[PDB]
Amino acid sequence: QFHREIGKLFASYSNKITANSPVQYVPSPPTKGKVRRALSSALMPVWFKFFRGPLDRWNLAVMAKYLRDHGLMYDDLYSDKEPVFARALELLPPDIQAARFRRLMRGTYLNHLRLYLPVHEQNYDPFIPYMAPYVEEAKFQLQEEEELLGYHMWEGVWYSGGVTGFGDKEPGEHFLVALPNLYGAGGSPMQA
Amino acid sequence: RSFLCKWVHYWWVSRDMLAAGTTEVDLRPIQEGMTAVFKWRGKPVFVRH
Amino acid sequence: GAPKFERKMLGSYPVSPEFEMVWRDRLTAHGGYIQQTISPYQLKFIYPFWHTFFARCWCKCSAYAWPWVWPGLITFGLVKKMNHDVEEDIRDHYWY
Amino acid sequence: GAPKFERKMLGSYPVSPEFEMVWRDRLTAHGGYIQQTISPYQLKFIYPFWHTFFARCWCKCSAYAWPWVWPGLITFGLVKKMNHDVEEDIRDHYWY
Amino acid sequence: FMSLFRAHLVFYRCALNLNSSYNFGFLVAMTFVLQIITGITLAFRYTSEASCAFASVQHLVREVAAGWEFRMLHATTASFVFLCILIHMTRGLYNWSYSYLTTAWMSGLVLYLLTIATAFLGYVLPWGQMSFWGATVITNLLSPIPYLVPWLLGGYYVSDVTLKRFFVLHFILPFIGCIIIVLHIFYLHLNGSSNPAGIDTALKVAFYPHMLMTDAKCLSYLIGLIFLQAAFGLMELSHPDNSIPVNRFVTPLHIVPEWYFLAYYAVLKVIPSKTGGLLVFMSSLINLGLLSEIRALNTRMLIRQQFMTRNVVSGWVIIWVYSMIFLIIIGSAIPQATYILYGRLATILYLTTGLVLCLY
Amino acid sequence: FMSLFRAHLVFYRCALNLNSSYNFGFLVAMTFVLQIITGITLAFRYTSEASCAFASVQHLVREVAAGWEFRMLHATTASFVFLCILIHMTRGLYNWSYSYLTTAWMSGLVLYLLTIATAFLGYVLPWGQMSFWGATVITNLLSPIPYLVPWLLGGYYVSDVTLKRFFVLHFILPFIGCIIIVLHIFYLHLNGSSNPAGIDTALKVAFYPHMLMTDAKCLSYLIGLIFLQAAFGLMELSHPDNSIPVNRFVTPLHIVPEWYFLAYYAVLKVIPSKTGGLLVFMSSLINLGLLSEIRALNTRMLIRQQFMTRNVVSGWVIIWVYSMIFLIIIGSAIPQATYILYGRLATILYLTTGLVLCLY
Amino acid sequence: EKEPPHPPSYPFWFKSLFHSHDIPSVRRGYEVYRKVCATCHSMEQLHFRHLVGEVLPEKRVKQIAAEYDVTDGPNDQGEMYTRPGILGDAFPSPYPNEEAARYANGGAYPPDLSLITAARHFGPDYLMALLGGYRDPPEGVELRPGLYWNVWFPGNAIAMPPPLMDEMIDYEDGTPCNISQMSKDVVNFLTWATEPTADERKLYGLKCVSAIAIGTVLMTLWWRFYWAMYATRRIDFGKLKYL
Ligand SMILES: CCCCCCCCCCCCCCCCCC(=O)OC[C@H](COP(=O)([O-])OCC(O)COP(=O)([O-])OC[C@@H](COC(=O)CCCCCCCCCCCCCCCCC)OC(=O)CCCCCCCCCCCCCCCCC)OC(=O)CCCCCCCCCCCCCCCCC
Ligand SMILES: CCCCCCCCCCCCCCCCCC(=O)OC[C@H](COP(=O)([O-])OCC(O)COP(=O)([O-])OC[C@@H](COC(=O)CCCCCCCCCCCCCCCCC)OC(=O)CCCCCCCCCCCCCCCCC)OC(=O)CCCCCCCCCCCCCCCCC
Ligand SMILES: CCCCCCCCCCCCCCCCCC(=O)OC[C@H](COP(=O)([O-])OCC(O)COP(=O)([O-])OC[C@@H](COC(=O)CCCCCCCCCCCCCCCCC)OC(=O)CCCCCCCCCCCCCCCCC)OC(=O)CCCCCCCCCCCCCCCCC
Ligand code: HEC
Ligand code: HEM
Ligand code: HEM
Ligand code: HEM
Ligand code: HEM
Ligand SMILES: COc1cc2[nH]c(C)c(-c3ccc(Oc4ccc(OC(F)(F)F)cc4)cc3)c(=O)c2cc1Cl
Ligand SMILES: COc1cc2[nH]c(C)c(-c3ccc(Oc4ccc(OC(F)(F)F)cc4)cc3)c(=O)c2cc1Cl
Ligand SMILES: O=C1C(O)=C([C@H]2CC[C@H](c3ccc(Cl)cc3)CC2)C(=O)c2ccccc21
Ligand SMILES: O=C1C(O)=C([C@H]2CC[C@H](c3ccc(Cl)cc3)CC2)C(=O)c2ccccc21
Repeated sequence: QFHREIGKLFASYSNKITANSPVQYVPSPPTKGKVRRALSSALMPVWFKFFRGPLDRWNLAVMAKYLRDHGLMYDDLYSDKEPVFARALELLPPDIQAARFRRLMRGTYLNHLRLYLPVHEQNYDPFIPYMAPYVEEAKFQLQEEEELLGYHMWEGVWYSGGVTGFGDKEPGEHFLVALPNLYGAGGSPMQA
Repeated sequence: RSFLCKWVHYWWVSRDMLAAGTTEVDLRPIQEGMTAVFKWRGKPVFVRH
Repeated sequence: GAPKFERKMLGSYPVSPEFEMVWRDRLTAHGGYIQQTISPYQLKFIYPFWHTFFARCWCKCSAYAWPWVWPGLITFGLVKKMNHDVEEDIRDHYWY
Repeated sequence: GAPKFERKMLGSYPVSPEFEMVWRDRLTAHGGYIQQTISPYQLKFIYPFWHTFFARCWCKCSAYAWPWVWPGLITFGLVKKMNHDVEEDIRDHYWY
Repeated sequence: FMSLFRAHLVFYRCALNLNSSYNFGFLVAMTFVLQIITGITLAFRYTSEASCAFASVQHLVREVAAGWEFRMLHATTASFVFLCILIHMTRGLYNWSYSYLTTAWMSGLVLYLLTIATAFLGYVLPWGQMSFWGATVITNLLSPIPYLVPWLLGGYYVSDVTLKRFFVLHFILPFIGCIIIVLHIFYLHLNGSSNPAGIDTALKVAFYPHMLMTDAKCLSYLIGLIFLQAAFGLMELSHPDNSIPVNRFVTPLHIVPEWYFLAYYAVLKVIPSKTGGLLVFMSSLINLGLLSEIRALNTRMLIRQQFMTRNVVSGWVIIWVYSMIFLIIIGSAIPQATYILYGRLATILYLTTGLVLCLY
Repeated sequence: FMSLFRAHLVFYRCALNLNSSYNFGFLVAMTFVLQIITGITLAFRYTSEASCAFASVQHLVREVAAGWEFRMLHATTASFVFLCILIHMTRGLYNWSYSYLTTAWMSGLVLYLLTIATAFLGYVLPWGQMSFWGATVITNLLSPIPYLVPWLLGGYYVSDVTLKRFFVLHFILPFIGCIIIVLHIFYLHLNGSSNPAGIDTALKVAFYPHMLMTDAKCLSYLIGLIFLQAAFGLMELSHPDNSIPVNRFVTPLHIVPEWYFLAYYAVLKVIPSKTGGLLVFMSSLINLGLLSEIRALNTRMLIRQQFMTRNVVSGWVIIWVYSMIFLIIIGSAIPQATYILYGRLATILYLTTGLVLCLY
Repeated sequence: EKEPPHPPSYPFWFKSLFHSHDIPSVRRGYEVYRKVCATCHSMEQLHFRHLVGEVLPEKRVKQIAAEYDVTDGPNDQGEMYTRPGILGDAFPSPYPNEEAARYANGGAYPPDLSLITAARHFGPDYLMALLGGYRDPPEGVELRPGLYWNVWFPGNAIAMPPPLMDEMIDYEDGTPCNISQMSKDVVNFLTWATEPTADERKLYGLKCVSAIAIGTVLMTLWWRFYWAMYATRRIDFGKLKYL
């Protein structure tokens, strides 16, 4: 019985992994092996003074000036085409949300005109992390759904309801389900 | 309009054809009751005695 | 496209087909705003471009200096040195 | 298609696209009805055809006699008479 | 596009009593697709030069693997295209389909015109005697307007230039066909098909299981018959005289177009004035077009039942069919006074019985 | 289909700050439509025979009214097709458009492959020395598999059969192009375009009045420039050596492909193993494909701003562009050790800077 | 192999953007071609039809064509014959096939000149340089018989003998004959013969480009007309500032 035997293989491996579980926080093992840690530690005094130092300083200068020209913050660079950030934006309070909207409007207009702001308008720190408390919550909420619902490749009915059947939940987002109607006036999913 | 005129003109007959020419025929060898046929400007011509 | 919490409408009138793309990309005006526009028949429209020319040109040229020109100069250098190497080769290999 | 007073539905669930044609042609069952069907795996399916052959064939052939055959016979007649006329012409005109 | 596929070819609901006579549309479409495949694979080895086109077609048959098969399938499937179209037209004359399928009927007529044009362009490409002299005749027939004929020819007479542009046009037109077919089906499914009984009924049934199998059955028969005729040659569908190289100064001694063109030919034999000739075609096609709005030509409310079963009066469509067959017969024969006389009789019948369809 | 026209090309709402760099798609589409018109009207007089193709192209120029104009427009618009495509690609490498326009980017790549194939097939049809020997080279390049090359050729060597099928294929491919363009635009408008600033903004504005006029302006410029180069010949875009009839036993003494193929040529000059050659093309195209799912190759959340303005570090796309231009330069020159050495330097740069795009 | 040198740019009248061909030079070049270069080369694409109205008057062109015997047929007996050339005939050629041409020219093939300036780099400047290019061999080089040294031909060794000689031909307008003059005139003639539609092409070009540029100005104005209404817009948040 092939399937039950390979079951046995999988089960024993999982039990090994289970038996080694800690019961409390334990610091992660380093990201680099001891050889590379040694080599980096040896070459630090030259590499950081001549190359890495100036690279990491020039980078922040470039970023800051570009953000100040337009009056953006750093966390204004993230999109809502990203599910986690979409959730984070859903969880925002009114004031932060309104200010973000305003800054994005102004940045669009300024990049259209290609005119610098006066230097007295540029006196602020652009790298404040104002989205962090919300991104962490979004990550939690979207991780639990994977754990509790996404753990298997579920089976569906194909090309029915406007969805392909392989997992989508919004109609006509893929080519083989384009053009839902041939007559009439159509409609929108949001008005069902 | 210039574009359409050029495109129309491009379907017209070429500059090598010209359809010009003339020919002559000797009539000594013909016999009574016979019809001879000749070639002229792309078409056939009958000569009958 | 837009997140589902932005493209949720307040009205309930059916969206006409010719407006599809308009309401797929709906966004909320958080805080509201006020706008003013003048008809283009009552505006100057070639003087505003030249009036702001120097500022715009300074900005554009400043932005492109390091990223586009400096590697360009290096590449031009490399071409000149390649020409040197070739014009020396062609004599070494074939001239007595 | 159907008149608007027939294609008005009782339900209110959104018609899925793959069912478009189904509900454009909706019709009411005035008075209701009862129907029974047997799975084709539990029916004879070549004996019922031959069992009713003679009736079906009588009907079909009866229906087509006058409309198709009688003009056919007249046309066949005309062809035969045309052949007669030609075979007489060809001698009158060219035989001494 | 899958959802549309399911809506129109799987869940679409028909009437229970649709018999074989409603399967011939599908059939003409299939002959179109098939003719397109063989077309494209013939184009890969054809030569569009007046000096050598003929030998180019002979090379396929003689020196190429399976060369003969594609040429003969392409040649024979044309006849089936036209036969299926004529059955398909006559069905809807018989039923008075055009009563409510107005725009579908118009689209149909346009498709038939496209098909005539496509076939005739094809008929010139093998470049034999019949091809050259047929092209000469039809180009002279549309002469009434100055310079249009040398322009469309490309030249003062049928030429290699003419062959080149005929080849390109014959390439292109079928695909325009396909587009118009989509338009056709749009108008059709906007309304819904008619019954043979010409009543409105709620006893509908879905397409996929019941009617799809009948389509498939007829498809088997048609593929069968095409291969039978193609491989063994039972009928002399095409005359032998296209087997002779072209000569620009000598006609062939006997002339017979392809069968689907004979009736037209008959007219050109019997009407004295050439313009009268052309006007007969124009008039008959206009009359067919006029049927699209027959409901307006009278104030009596119309029905689709023509009560032609058991009827000693028969019907105008049947007289039309028999007149057309008679015209094919006369088309085929030599020009002689008696053939012309019965020709004129048949022509008058053919014209009158078309005019009279509007007089309910 | 009018309602769709209005939804997508009139009421569609863009961002206020879309400058000219977002107008080049429209431009490549227009060069496609234009190239199709001139194509079809060239086909009406072209001859697909190895014995006489060359003189067939010369006849258009010498003896046909406006004959020269269509050939030269067709020849010159190809260069603009490729120039506009390269600008259009580099814009989206610069912006990291592929971050969220995943399937659009894939479709783009397929369209570029189609265009390469179409152009190269076209390049053989005038049938000069460069055409014959180019076909020989590229057919030998795809040799690894038995019998595939004599099959695709049709023959043991480049032949009239090869010309016939190249002509038919060059006829067909552009229209497949068009279909894939519709697919492209579907994926695009599913998402919505990016800004030059790479932010999300509500300051949108409709298309018809503002952006349509910019499209029109650039269109005027392009039509201008095409006609300038076509009528006066400012640049030697095409080498003279296709002006010589073919000889099957003698190569031309100096060889230069069309400019849009020179970089590829450079690679074939400098890599020793022929299979290594072919694998470089395959690998680079696979790398470009891999960018479609760059969000998955790392767990840091991604942004579209590459902060390349005022940046002394520049960016990998700029190094890619300069490496590619350097490869074009070396492509053009004779085979000599020093050119090969700097070739290999440039090749390593071109490969590495493509690999490295994934390493954020 | 080596990179060949590049010729100098000569000021031929045509290589300006507003200039046509220079027809007297074309007449003289045609005369040179007939008297000299047509001994071994061919122009299979040219017919006498091409010369009337563009270069020469019709009457003279008919008289030129009459100088040649041209083959035609078959006749009633299926034999071929020769007749005087007519305006509709192509230029004659000195050899019946490439093999005979090679047999007469020590193995090398004299190319057909119907497109010669479009089939070489730098076209007429290259041809002008080539006709000047014959010189004695350098130290350390010797060429086998029937081969010549030319400083502009690639690889420097060429099969064509020195081409030109003073007063080897004569002109009807009165111009003096010398190898430089003959070079200029024959290069002019061959450049014309490479594409007789040149002047038509350029004169049409001028109108097209001018009108299109005027277009471009108008469309630029129309585009800015709409740019300005949104470039100058005001948007306020919270309360109204200005009016
Ligand atoms: C037009 C179409 C026609 C209409 C009908 C539709 C046709 C499609 C039928 C074929 C599908 C059969 C397989 C059924 C799977 C069911 C699984 C399930 O429960 O569903 C949920 C499951 C998704 O749920 P989920 O797991 O929650 O989603 C998370 C993600 O999947 C992410 O998960 P992850 O990241 O955790 O990774 C998971 C991944 C882990 O595995 C890997 O990633 C392995 C990677 C190794 C690399 C090797 C390549 C692997 C792909 C194999 C391809 C071979 C097939 C082709 C064979 C050709 C034979 C000639 O798992 C798999 O890859 C397992 C599934 C792989 C199957 C793919 C091939 C199936 C085809 C079998 C029939 C072949 C005949 C074709 C004939 C020729 C014509 C095509 O479904 C899938 O994953 C779908 C898999 C199948 C692909 C989609 C079908 C295509 C539809 C579009 C049509 C395109 C046609 C283009 C032609 C156009 C013509 C004009
Ligand atoms: C059987 C018919 C076959 C039709 C074929 C048509 C031609 C197709 C050509 C293209 C190819 C397509 C392929 C598919 C064809 C269709 C297949 C099919 O499914 O047929 C269904 C067909 C009928 O199905 P259905 O459900 O009754 O159809 C509904 C009805 O139409 C009833 O519909 P409705 O009641 O709703 O009426 C609507 C109306 C709608 O109107 C129409 O559709 C009218 C259309 C008329 C045609 C108009 C266009 C004409 C254009 C000109 C064409 C010129 C061609 C020239 C050809 C010349 C050839 C020489 O239709 C009618 O009114 C039709 C009735 C017409 C009655 C005519 C009566 C004529 C009597 C003649 C008597 C002759 C006596 C001769 C005596 C001689 C004595 C010496 O049934 C069968 O065929 C059954 C299968 C039989 C298989 C037998 C196989 C035997 C093999 C034996 C082998 C032996 C070997 C021996 C070896 C021995 C070794 C030792
Ligand atoms: C002016 C530009 C023109 C572009 C043309 C492109 C080529 C087109 C070819 C195909 C044909 C298409 C036709 C339409 C073209 C577009 C037309 C248009 O609307 O242009 C808008 C253009 C720019 O508009 P925009 O809104 O600023 O555009 C946004 C920007 O791109 C800013 O966008 P962003 O900020 O969002 O950035 C996004 C990013 C996105 O990334 C990209 O798009 C990158 C694309 C790069 C190209 C990649 C592909 C390359 C493939 C290889 C190609 C090889 C070709 C080889 C050719 C060889 C030729 C020899 O773009 C960039 O980063 C671009 C910045 C690049 C900076 C490079 C700096 C280089 C400095 C060079 C200095 C040289 C000094 C030499 C000193 C010599 C001393 C001896 O504006 C104009 O052209 C204004 C009109 C000017 C008209 C002047 C007419 C004067 C006529 C005078 C006649 C005189 C007659 C005298 C007679 C006298 C009688 C006495
Ligand atoms: C027979 C004596 C010839 C006369 C008279 C002319 N040409 Fe010729 N030409 C001849 C030969 C045998 C060759 C082959 C040279 C070789 O190396 O194979 C040529 C070649 C040319 C070329 C080709 C130059 C190149 O770079 O390939 C040209 C452009 C050319 N000839 C021009 C030319 C002109 C203008 C003449 C009249 C002044 C002329 N030739 C006369 C044989 C003979
Ligand atoms: C409805 C579709 C079509 C019809 C009705 C049709 C009809 C015909 C006909 C009647 C012939 C005459 C063949 C002969 O006399 O032997 C022919 C020949 C030909 N057709 Fe078509 N055709 C169609 C589609 C196509 C297509 C799509 C192509 C190419 C893309 C094509 C290419 C050709 C060629 C090359 C020939 C020449 C055959 C030969 O020379 O032997 N056809 N066609
Ligand atoms: C390429 C040519 C054609 C194709 C592919 C085609 C296809 C079809 C198809 C698939 C159908 C539905 C099923 C069927 O009836 O078989 C149909 C129905 C119909 N067609 Fe056609 N057809 C063509 C030509 C024509 C022509 C020439 C006419 C009229 C002159 C016509 C008129 C009609 C009508 C009236 C119907 C519906 C009849 C009814 O519902 O009662 N079609 N066609
Ligand atoms: C994106 C679309 C197209 C591109 C990029 C393209 C490209 C080219 C190129 C580069 C040439 C070489 C011309 C020369 O070297 O002088 C050519 C020639 C040609 N093309 Fe296309 N083409 C396209 C579409 C078409 C279409 C749609 C057709 C016909 C339906 C066509 C028919 C021809 C013909 C007949 C030639 C021969 C030109 C000659 O012999 O002088 N092309 N094409
Ligand atoms: C025939 C070839 C092509 C046509 C007709 C075409 C057409 C278009 C059009 C009309 C647009 C929207 C307006 C614009 O961006 O100009 C667009 C956007 C786009 N195209 Fe193409 N394109 C072609 C080739 C390509 C290629 C080769 C690629 C990538 C390798 C590509 C990738 C993209 C992307 C990423 C966008 C959207 C960028 C953004 O929204 O930020 N396309 N294309
Ligand atoms: C016996 O009774 C019937 C038979 C019938 N058979 C068929 C084949 C159809 C049909 C045809 C096409 C179609 O959609 C298409 C349009 C155009 C295309 O394009 C092209 F060119 F055909 F491929 C393809 C596909 C959808 C449906 C019918 O409606 C139909 C109706 C009745 Cl009452
Ligand atoms: C400057 O910024 C932009 C410029 C833009 N320009 C254009 C031209 C479009 C566009 C293209 C095609 C289209 O629909 C069509 C698809 C395919 C067809 O088929 C074919 F082959 F092109 F004709 C035709 C039509 C609808 C819209 C854009 O979206 C667009 C978007 C932005 Cl942001
Ligand atoms: O005399 C004719 C002749 O009259 C036609 C005719 C047949 C009908 C055709 C036709 C008429 C009307 C339409 Cl809508 C379509 C085709 C036109 C050519 C031929 O096909 C033909 C072929 C070869 C030699 C001679 C002849
Ligand atoms: O030696 C070559 C050569 O190497 C190519 C090459 C150029 C690159 C081409 C190419 C490479 C890759 C792609 Cl994806 C597309 C085209 C293939 C032919 C030519 O085009 C050529 C033309 C005429 C004579 C010789 C030659």
